[PDB]
Amino acid sequence: NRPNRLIVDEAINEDNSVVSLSQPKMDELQLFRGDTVLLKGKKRREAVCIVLSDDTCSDEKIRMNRVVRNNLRVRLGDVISIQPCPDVKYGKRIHVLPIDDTVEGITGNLFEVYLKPYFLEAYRPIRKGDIFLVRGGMRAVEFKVVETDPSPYCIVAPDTVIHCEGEPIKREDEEESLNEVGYDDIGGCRKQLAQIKEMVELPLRHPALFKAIGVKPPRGILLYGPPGTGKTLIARAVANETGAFFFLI
Amino acid sequence: NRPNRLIVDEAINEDNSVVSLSQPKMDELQLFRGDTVLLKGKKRREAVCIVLSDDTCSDEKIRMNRVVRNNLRVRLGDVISIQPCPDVKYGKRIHVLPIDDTVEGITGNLFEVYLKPYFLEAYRPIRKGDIFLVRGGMRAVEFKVVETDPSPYCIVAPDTVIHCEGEPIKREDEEESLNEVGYDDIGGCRKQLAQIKEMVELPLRHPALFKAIGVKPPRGILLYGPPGTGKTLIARAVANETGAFFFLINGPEIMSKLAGESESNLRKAFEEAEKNAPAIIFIDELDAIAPKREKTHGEVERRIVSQLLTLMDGLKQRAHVIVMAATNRPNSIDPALRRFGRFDREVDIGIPDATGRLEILQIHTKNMKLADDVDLEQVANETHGHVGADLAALCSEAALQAIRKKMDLIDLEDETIDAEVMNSLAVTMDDFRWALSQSNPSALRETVVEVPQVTWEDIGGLEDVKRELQELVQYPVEHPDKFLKFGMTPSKGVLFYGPPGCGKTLLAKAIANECQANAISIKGPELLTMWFGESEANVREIFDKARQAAPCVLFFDELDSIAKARGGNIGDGGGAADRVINQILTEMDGMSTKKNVFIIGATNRPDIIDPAILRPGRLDQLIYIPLPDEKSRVAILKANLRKSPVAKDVDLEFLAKMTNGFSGADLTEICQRACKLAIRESIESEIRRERERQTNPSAMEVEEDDPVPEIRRDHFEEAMRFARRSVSDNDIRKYEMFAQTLQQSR
Ligand SMILES: Nc1ncnc2c1ncn2[C@@H]1O[C@H](COP(=O)(O)OP(=O)(O)OP(=O)(O)O)[C@@H](O)[C@H]1O
Ligand SMILES: Nc1ncnc2c1ncn2[C@@H]1O[C@H](COP(=O)(O)OP(=O)(O)O)[C@@H](O)[C@H]1O
Ligand SMILES: Nc1ncnc2c1ncn2[C@@H]1O[C@H](COP(=O)(O)OP(=O)(O)O)[C@@H](O)[C@H]1O
Repeated sequence: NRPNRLIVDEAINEDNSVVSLSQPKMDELQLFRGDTVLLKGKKRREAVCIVLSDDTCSDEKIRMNRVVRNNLRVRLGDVISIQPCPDVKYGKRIHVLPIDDTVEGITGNLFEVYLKPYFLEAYRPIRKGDIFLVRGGMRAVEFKVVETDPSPYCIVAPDTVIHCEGEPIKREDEEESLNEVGYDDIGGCRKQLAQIKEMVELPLRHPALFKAIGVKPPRGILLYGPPGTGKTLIARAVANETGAFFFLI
Repeated sequence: NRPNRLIVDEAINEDNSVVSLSQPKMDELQLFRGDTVLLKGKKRREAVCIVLSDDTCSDEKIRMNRVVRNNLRVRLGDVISIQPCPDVKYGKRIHVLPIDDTVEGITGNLFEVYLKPYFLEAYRPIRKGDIFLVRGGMRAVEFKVVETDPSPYCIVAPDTVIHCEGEPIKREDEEESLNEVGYDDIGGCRKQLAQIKEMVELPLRHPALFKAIGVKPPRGILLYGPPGTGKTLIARAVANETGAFFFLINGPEIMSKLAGESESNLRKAFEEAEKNAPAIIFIDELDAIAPKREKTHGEVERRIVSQLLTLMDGLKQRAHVIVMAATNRPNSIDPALRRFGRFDREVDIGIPDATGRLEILQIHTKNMKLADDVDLEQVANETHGHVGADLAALCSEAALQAIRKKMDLIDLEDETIDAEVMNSLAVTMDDFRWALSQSNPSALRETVVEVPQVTWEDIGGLEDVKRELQELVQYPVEHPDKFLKFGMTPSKGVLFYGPPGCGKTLLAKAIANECQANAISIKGPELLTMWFGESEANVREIFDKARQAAPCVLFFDELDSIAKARGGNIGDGGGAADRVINQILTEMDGMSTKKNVFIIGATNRPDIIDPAILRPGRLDQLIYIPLPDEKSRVAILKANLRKSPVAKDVDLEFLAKMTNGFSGADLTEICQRACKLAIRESIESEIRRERERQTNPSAMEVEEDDPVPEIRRDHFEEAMRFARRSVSDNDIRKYEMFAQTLQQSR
């Protein structure tokens, strides 16, 4: 029922900095053309950037650059909460450095060979965590967050200073994406999983709600059984899916 | 001598601003129940309230609740004045304000829902400074009447306005809290609570009084029992209500730190308690600090034990601190701890009975909005193996299931949660059933110590046996003077022998219930467990539990179980004496008759038991429980069928006359058969009725009618065709010849 709760679907503009529109929806929003719209999804990672390079497709499904699925999302069928937040500050500039596929070949400055021809009159309305493709060549290389002089995201400008002293890395970021075990990874304990869910849903998903009442919560759980029955896996999946901070003692 | 002041006492009526008084002292003060009356209180206050006339309260003590005893700044053991107030006034606008942090985490004009019903029709005589309190929606919060448009004290009238505003103000330091635990929070240990009260009232409430005399106080209390039986709750409530400074010494907290650090912490705690005299030192999990001396492996643990011993001895020589301890078993702690002067009196907290479980459930549901179908009597009667905190977890599970059924399914995308939805939550019977069945581990597996619910009416026949047992049990304990007058020591044991199924167990339960005495039934499985495990020492603490529950009926069901496992009639080449039976004999010889702990033994094979247990002074009375005759069988059937609804067409006299030589438990098996056939008939009728009309697609076609709510004579006839003769006639002949050979033997 939430108006800005709408699916996201295929995208065709290979540049991630573009975010779609839906004129019937734009009338609902105040979506203005400029730097940024805050399109909010899962895990707090967003794809914030210039807007309105769409309305080619049908409505009820926002076109968002597929590269903002691995980030900000997982798969199709998801939903975006698009709400404008244009006119960001203009700090120094946003980091410039590649991550994986640039050490393979001539490196030079890692900015003025392949990436420079893209921060042109669209000076990176971004949000740290927006990952995309940008090159001056084979057209498949990532652009990741490394540094942060301004905490909030900004719109870069020339005359600034950048240091590509940083080195491209491994997929620490790709491994980070591959984590957070879930209930789909639990089998053979469906009744036990449901019991754990009904035990830990109220204390974790509703902390203030339970703080309002004066009932005693279940604060001790004894998962006992043969070794290798997924006890730590069950605990990790429950903590990750419910959002509770998991400490592996 | 100036009967204008009066003593304080607790209250059975919980409604605020209400009291109850002796009936004759209504003309003395010369005022009536409805007559609103003002009552004085120190620090220069007086609070007005309604009056009432009762009897249970003495002619010298008032009854009241913690709220007024808080605003009046007075505890029990004190005395105040009183005065009628026929000059009372109708309270106009008298502003109130939510005075606590409890206001935290809430929203809405809760004033309306909490107050308007609370004040409605109550004619609450209210004065300034009132700190009244009201409870709803899983929460309990109060208010203070800050303004009195007419001052100082007035009545409430429905017309009176409420401009309900203000910001939660800060309670001063003078007042206190009701969350602090009190005796109202203790259930299942009423006798134990009274014992603790009579132990700690003089040392704490009267420190200078006891300092005047030179008697030795009880400065060591050993609260032992199963974990979760409210030992720390009992200690906290006793310390808070009596005003003694409570220091929660935790065994893990003590010996969690370094050895020197642990000893320093113990010394600092004892010094602080001595400085805050009168104070209560409570040591839960004392076995952790103080294990058995032969068992404490680490030298650090022994050093900590000795440090605790020295600190408590220093309290004994020069202090005013009462030390309390909690442990699973009294023997688990060091025997040096229980030395005289250190831990003189040990209080067996034990387990709550059906009434105790009911009290605990009522305590835990006091602030819980629960429906009318809860029938906590039925829950408590069903609840077995749950002690204290087990029932607390049961109530918490029921509440959590109700919340997961309501919140997780109702308020998802509508709007943020407010107070209206949470205060509308209600706990149903299904939640309690689910908590009982699926989500409750019963931590109790040892012997039960409670007054059994089986009465004389639950037993059919055996009138002569009933009378003889009533004599042998009640007369020593109900008329001790008569026994002392004659030169005969009362008997402390009786043996029940006869065919199995005649109700020896019920005889013991009924004689325990008639005397209102706890019954500890040690069945044959327990005796065989002690025999096979080669642990005869368990009888020692069994008898200790029986003695601590005085008056108690120590029942030994199937006393011949060990003699039957170790061979039959003649058995092996060995004798009849057994190690567990021997320990029972030793304990009975060591048991004083005055301790009014009666030992009842049931033997289905009296000829195989050792005659040493039949020696005079232990089980000299051999009461024969004969196979029920016609009248006894009729009475047994009447007693059994009182629970199961049976149709009036049943003919109990005829059924008894068919059942020749049938035992009582065989008649209950007769109901098992017939009553179960009735249950199966009802179930099959229900399922066939469900299946028959599902084919017809009729929107309105319901021929609702109960198939049968009772048990007809057809079920009993089918049971007769199924159930057969009770026992072999040879066994009955053996019992009758044993009865004929009650003397001229050995
Ligand atoms: N019930 C299960 N369902 C799916 N995978 C399981 C299950 N139990 C164990 N595994 C898998 O076993 C692997 C190793 O087990 P893991 O390290 O999670 O410990 P664990 O099985 O929880 O151990 P323990 O029983 O000793 O606590 C993991 O890849 C985990 O996914
Ligand atoms: N007899 C009782 N009546 C009411 N509540 C109880 C009782 N026994 C235990 N509880 C509840 O159990 C909780 C913890 O029990 P606790 O006092 O720690 O038991 P123990 O002292 O035996 O360890 C307390 O919050 C208390 O409310
Ligand atoms: N005389 C009786 N009157 C009423 N009920 C009886 C009587 N005798 C036995 N019962 C009930 O029938 C069942 C069978 O009795 P049982 O316990 O075998 O007797 P005993 O304990 O003497 O062996 C018991 O559960 C008991 O509650």
